[PDB]
Amino acid sequence: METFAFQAEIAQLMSLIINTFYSNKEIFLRELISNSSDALDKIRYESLTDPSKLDSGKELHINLIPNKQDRTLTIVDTGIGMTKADLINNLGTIAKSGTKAFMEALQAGADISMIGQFGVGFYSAYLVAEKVTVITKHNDDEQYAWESSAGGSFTVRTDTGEPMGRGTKVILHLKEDQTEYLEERRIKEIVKKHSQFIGYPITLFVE
Ligand SMILES: Cc1onc(-c2ccc(O)cc2O)c1-c1ccccc1
Repeated sequence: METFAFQAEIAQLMSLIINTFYSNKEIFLRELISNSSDALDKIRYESLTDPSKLDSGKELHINLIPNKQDRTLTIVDTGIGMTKADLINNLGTIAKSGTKAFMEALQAGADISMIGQFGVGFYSAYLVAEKVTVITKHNDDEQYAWESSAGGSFTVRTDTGEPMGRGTKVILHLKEDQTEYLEERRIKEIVKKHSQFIGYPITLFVE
C-alpha cells in the first residue's frame, strides 16, 4: 500500500465539504452517477473505432448497491476506468484549478450543489461518507484500490479483490447519521429527481 498527501487545494476542498453546514447532501449521488455516465461515454467513444475495447465487457451500465449491515452504498459502472496515474492525479480531474474556481464561486454566492460545474463532483461523496474506497480497472492498466478518510492523505494499492473486467466501483462508508441513503424509497427519489436523463440503465439493487 502506498500513501500520498492530497495537494493543499484538494485537502481544502475536502475540509470545506466536510465542515460547512449544508443540508442538501443528496446531490452526492447525482455527482457520482454523472461521473459514471462520463466514464461510460469515454469507453463507448473509443469502441466506435476499436470494437476490441469492449473485450473487457460489452455491457454499459450503472448499479447502485446498498448494504445495511456494512453501512455502505456502492456505485458500480462499466465505464473506461482509471489508470494508477489517473487515480493519483485526483481521480482523473483537474482538481487544483476546479477547486480554485469553485471556492471563488462560493464566496460570490454559489452553493455546494454547483460543485459538478467545476469538475470536482467526486469529492461531494464526503457530504455523506466518512471513508470512500474506489476500485478501478482500465484496459491498459491493472486493478487498483484508492482509499481516503480525508485527513490529508489517500492510499493506492493493487487490488487483489473481486476482478471487475473494466470500470469503477465507488464504495461509500456512510456516516452514522446518513443511513437514509441505504433506503430503497430514498435512493429511488434521488435518482428520479436528479438523474432522469442519464443515458445508461441505472439498476437499484435490493436486499
Ligand atoms: C475517466 C474515468 O474513469 N472512471 C471515472 C470515474 C470517476 C469517479 C466516479 O465516481 C466514477 C467513475 O467511473 C472517470 C472519471 C474521471 C473524471 C471525471 C469523470 C469520470
